[PDB]
Amino acid sequence: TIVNLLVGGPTANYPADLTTIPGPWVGADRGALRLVKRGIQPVMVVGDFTVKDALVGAIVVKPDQDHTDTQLAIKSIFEQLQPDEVHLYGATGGRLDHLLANMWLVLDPVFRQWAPQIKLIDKQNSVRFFLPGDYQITKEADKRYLAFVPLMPMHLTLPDEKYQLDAAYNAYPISWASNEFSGNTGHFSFDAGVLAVIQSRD
Amino acid sequence: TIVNLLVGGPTANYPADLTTIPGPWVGADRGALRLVKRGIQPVMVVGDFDSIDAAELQTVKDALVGAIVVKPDQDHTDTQLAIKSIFEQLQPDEVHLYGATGGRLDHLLANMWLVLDPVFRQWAPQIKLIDKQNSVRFFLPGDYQITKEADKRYLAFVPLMPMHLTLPDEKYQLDAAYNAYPISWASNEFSGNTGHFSFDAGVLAVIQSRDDSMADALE
Repeated sequence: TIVNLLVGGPTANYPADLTTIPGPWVGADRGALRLVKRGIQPVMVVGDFTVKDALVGAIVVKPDQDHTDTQLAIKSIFEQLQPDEVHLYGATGGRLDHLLANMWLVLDPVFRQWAPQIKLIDKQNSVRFFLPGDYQITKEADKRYLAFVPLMPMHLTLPDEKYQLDAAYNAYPISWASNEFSGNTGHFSFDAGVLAVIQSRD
Repeated sequence: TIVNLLVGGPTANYPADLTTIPGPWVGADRGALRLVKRGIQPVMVVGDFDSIDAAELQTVKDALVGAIVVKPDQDHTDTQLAIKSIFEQLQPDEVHLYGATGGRLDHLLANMWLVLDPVFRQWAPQIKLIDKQNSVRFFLPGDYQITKEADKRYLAFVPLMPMHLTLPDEKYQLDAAYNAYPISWASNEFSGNTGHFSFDAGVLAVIQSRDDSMADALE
C-alpha cells in the first residue's frame, strides 16, 4: 500500500493532476487545504486549521512541541496508517529551507528507519533514500539523468553507470549530478550514512 | 564589484528581469545561452559551446567574441570552474548566483554544497545564491550579525557539516546545538532588525525566504 503526503510547496511542481494519483492522501498545513480545494478527502490532516467539513472524515493531528508538521505527518503516517511506502508531493520548489528540510528529513535517527520507504516526487524529479548495503535500481522511462547524492560521509561504488566510482570517500555532502544508466539497470554499494538517488529530466 | 553568475536553472525562478540587474554577467552552460538571448553581453562564458546547434551556433559565437571564453576542464563541474575563474580573473568582492534553483534537484544540491570543497570553501563568504523567493549566504566559523531583507519573511539556519550552532536572539533559539549531519532549521524569524549566531566548524548556510504571494493569491 502507498500513502500520499502533500506538503506546502508550489503547485507548479506537481507531476500531474493530484486526483490522478491513486492511494490514500494526507495533507500537512497548506497541503490539506489544497487537497480539500481539489475535492480530495484526506485520510489524515496534520496542522492547526469546508475544512471542518473535510476533517470529519479525516484523522486530525495537531502540531506538537518537538516536530515540524511535516516530520509529524511522516511519523504519524507510518505509526498509525502503516503503509509500505509514503510518496511525498509538494516537497520541492519555493522556499529553500522547506525544500532542504524535506530532503534531509530522513537523516534524523528517528526517521532514518523509514528512509527506504520514503520517496519525493515532483514533475522533474524522483528521489529515493538508501541505508548502507548493495542495491540494484531500474531506470525511469521518462528520466534522462541519474544522480547519486551522499548525504553523509561514506565509501560509494558505482560499478556500471556512465560514470563510475571505486569506493570513493566523501568527507561531506556532495551531489554527483548528471550521471546516467548504461542500459535499463544499475548497481551501487556504500558502507555508511544515507544515500539519496535522484533520477531527473528537463 | 558584484559579479553575477547565471547557471542553467528554470527562468521561472529568476527574481526579476535579468536586464534590470546591475553588474557584469557570467554564464555557465545553458546560462550563457540565456544571457545572449536577452541581449546581455557576458564578460565571461564557461562551458562547451562547440557541439551546440547550428541554428544557434553563429549567433552565440557572435556574443562570445567579446566575452572571456573558458573551456570545461577535467577536474571541475562547469559551475565550479565558473566560480574559480571569476575569482581568478574578475577581482570580485561578491558573486551572486542566479538560476541555481528549481528544475533538477541534483544540480540544486550541487549548487548548495559547492562551497564545501576545501578549495572553494575560502570563497563561501563571498558567494550569494539568489532566486525569486530566496537569498542564500554562506559562512565560515565565527560570530556574525545579519539584518532582515526587506522583502523576506522567513529566516533559516542550515548547518551543512557537523558543528555547534548558537542562535541567541532569533524567534527560536539554539544553545550550542550539535548536528551530526546536514539540517535545515526552517521557518525561524528575525526578532528585531538584526540577528546573531555563532558556530565552531564546517560551513553554515543562512536562508532568507518569502512566500510567492502572487501564486498564493491564485491559490
